[PDB]
Amino acid sequence: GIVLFVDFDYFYAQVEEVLNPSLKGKPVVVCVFSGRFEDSGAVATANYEARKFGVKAGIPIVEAKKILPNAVYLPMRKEVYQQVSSRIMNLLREYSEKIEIASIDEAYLDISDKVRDYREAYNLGLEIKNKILEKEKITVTVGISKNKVFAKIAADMAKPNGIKVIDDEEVKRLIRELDIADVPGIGNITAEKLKKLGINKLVDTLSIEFDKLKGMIGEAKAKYLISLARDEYNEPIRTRVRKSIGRIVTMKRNSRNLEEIKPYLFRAIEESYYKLDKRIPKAIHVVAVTEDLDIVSRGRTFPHGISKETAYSESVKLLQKILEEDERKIRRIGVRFSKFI
DNA sequence: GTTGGATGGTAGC
DNA sequence: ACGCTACCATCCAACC
Ligand SMILES: Nc1nc2c(ncn2[C@H]2C[C@H](O)[C@@H](COP(=O)(O)OP(=O)(O)OP(=O)(O)O)O2)c(=O)[nH]1
Ligand SMILES: *Nc1ccc2c(c1)Cc1ccccc1-2
Ligand SMILES: [Ca+2]
Ligand SMILES: [Ca+2]
Ligand SMILES: [Ca+2]
Repeated sequence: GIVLFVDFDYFYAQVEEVLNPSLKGKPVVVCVFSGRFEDSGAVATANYEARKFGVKAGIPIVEAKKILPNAVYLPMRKEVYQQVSSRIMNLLREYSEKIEIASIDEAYLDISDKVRDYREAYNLGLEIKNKILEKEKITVTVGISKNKVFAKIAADMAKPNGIKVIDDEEVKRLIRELDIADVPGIGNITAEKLKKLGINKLVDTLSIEFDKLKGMIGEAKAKYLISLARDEYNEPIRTRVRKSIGRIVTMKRNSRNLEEIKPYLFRAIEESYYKLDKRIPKAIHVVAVTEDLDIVSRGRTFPHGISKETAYSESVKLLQKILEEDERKIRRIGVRFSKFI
């Protein structure tokens, strides 16, 4: 079995470069008015002409400007990047029908029935990289291996404008050689739980007994890491389907006043209910982001679908429930809909 | 105590 | 990403 993972290089900035080639060779930074940094926003993506100097995703814009004060700072236009992406996914479909859209710029492909071995796979990659650049003028990185996870690590090693195959041997090498942290699904929090307890490779997970690993990172991550180290990881390429649609809005000032908050909450409903686009949810959750930036939520599932009026009415009840059960002022209010009929 | 689903949260991306 | 998925401990209703 063979998996090909495509990852679009610095996607949003790249798209902006395409929609405006004058920007090529200039440092380009795509900004978001993101969580922590509600003064000047944060870097969503930067091109390599900006990354070279350390301007990377998630750093505050106030810090970017200290590095590249003459760079181009662009508002992020997600709707544009979504279109372009979908056109690329279509191009990927013409190579394999078995595809898994992991995110706006990431897709897995099962190419087992398209190639005979890794030599031929590399060339398909080259063809794919060639097609995207041709049709969308976007450099992408291609990762090829025997499974999704390793295909992904491959692309991580070759970023940007790269291509890599991790053969069956190197897979065995990486199970012994690679830092556990660089495995997909392992972030800062989980790695601490592993680095503290002497687990730095995948192979280390075969040593430790299952229950103490379960009661530390969970049944899922445990089975997942065991499976990888044991070289038995065999997860099929499946179609992802949207499972929830939500929206969060920031208020002018922190509050606990229901009448002051209601309008922002209704804004969230209108906007997320519009997005449902013919889908009928059975669950509704209201989130509050509090003044200290902690996240709280109250939801309900119905034996039937939620009409926009039920959404309005239940929402108020859910936000009342938050207001009774949490003493903190609220900074952001939001809603999400799930369990579609 | 068990089973299925629901809840409010964690973690990663 | 102020958006989303998967997961988890716990809760809940109902129970031969
Ligand atoms: N809407 C939104 N998308 C974001 C934000 N930050 C990052 N993203 C998107 C753009 C990126 O493709 C991706 C960031 O994490 P990734 O590691 O998956 O990006 P990746 O290394 O694959 O390449 P990319 O960052 O272009 O260079 O998610 C944000 O604040 N808001
Ligand atoms: N980005 C984002 C948007 C909406 C929501 C989250 C993240 C988490 C959450 C939880 C409950 C309702 C809505 C949201
Ligand atoms: Ca990317
Ligand atoms: Ca990405
Ligand atoms: Ca990691």
